[PDB]
Amino acid sequence: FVNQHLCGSHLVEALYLVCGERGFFYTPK
Amino acid sequence: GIVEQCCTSICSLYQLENYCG
Repeated sequence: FVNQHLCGSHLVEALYLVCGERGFFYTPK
Repeated sequence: GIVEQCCTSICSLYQLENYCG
């Protein structure tokens, strides 16, 4: 589900699912 | 950053994991 254009809340949702307990940092710049 | 690699271009699992903790 990660090999597409992921924008906005969809990208943040992807990071949440992929990273899990590791957490993540979201920096759109 | 992540937007240029995953939103304006097609994302990858490798790119997403670059931002995990």
